[PDB]
Amino acid sequence: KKPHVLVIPFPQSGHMVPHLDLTHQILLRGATVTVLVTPKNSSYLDALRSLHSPEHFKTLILPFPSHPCIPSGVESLQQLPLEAIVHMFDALSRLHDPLVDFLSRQPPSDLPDAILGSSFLSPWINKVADAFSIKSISFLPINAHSISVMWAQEDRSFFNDLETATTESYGLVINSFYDLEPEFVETVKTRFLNHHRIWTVGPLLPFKSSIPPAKVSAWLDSCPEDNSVVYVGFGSQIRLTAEQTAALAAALEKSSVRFIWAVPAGFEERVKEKGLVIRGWAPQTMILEHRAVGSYLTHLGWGSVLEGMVGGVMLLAWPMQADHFFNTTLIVDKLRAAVRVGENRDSVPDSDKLARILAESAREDLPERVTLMKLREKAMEAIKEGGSSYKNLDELVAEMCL
Ligand SMILES: O=c1c(O)c(-c2ccc(O)c(O)c2)oc2cc(O)cc(O)c12
Repeated sequence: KKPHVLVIPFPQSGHMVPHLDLTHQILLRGATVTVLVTPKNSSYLDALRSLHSPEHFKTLILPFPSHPCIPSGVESLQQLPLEAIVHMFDALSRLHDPLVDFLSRQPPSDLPDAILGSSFLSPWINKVADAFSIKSISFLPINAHSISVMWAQEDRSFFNDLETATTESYGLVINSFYDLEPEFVETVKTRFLNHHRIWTVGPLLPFKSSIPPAKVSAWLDSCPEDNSVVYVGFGSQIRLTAEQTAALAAALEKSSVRFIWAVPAGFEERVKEKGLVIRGWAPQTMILEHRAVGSYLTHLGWGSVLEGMVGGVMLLAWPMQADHFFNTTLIVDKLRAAVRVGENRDSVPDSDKLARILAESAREDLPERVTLMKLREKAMEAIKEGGSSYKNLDELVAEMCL
């Protein structure tokens, strides 16, 4: 009654983390999965390997194809700039043969009932899925507003093939909920999916280095009032530059509000202690869920959009690349549930007035937050039982057996 799924995550945070958050839901619903990864991408699957026994959860590690345009020993896009994705595509394209090989050396009672790979790797995964007559289901961590804008592009490339392949797969899973953007879910379903199969599953919630995760919780607890502090983070993988940061550090100081800000390193005077600074990894989910945070200053990634939404925080947009502008269009303009605080991928706001209206989001009852809360109620209803996404998780597992 339960399927065997072969998942193929795309090696970058934005794709990788929700992709695995999805494989948890597949397994929670009784499936057994095999995750194909590359040697240094194995750490990702550590937590998932713990929560599920070796009978139901299996790992297929293949050596990363060597590439002249990737520096040696790099296997994910955390490290390269975003413009270097097209070589990560060709590199992993070469993973095709070993997968084909591995699957052929298999008894047909071990061959999976469906492949759940990233849509970015659909071009060759779809070629595998056909050869072995397995259903290819694609995964994207972006909302359907972005997909509808992207697929409708006339010049799509170098993204064209993955968009065509995604359009030709069995169906497509995305990390959104239906009531948020039904117009665009149906756009994609009718206009860009040959078999009109689309599963909305979000918000894919996650399951459970410079400053420990516990000492930061004591810090936050040491702050009433509730929603006092602003969390400022652009994380993996968009990095800043030294002139831009001094504009932000200046904007942060003039505001006189408590903050946290995860990343000389810059600025040179850390010493004004209403806000804390974390080098490297930070426990974002726990920070944002915490009562004391009321605002997120984010590049407006979709994963951050849903994190911030679930965490019930004021969303301050500074879109820079990838889908950030599609999200800005949807969430700030079309939905008036955020507020745009930086213009451009290389914008600088004048620190002084940026400090002004960021502090005005320590009010914090700006009607942006009230708009986003009603959005969150609908997202929560979406994932709890009977909701669009929940029911979609069920039908997706159900359909892989077919
Ligand atoms: O929509 C996306 C997009 O346009 C690009 C992109 C943008 C500018 C470039 O110069 C480039 O090479 C790629 O990347 C992405 C990477 C993701 O993980 C998700 C996305 O949705 C996009």
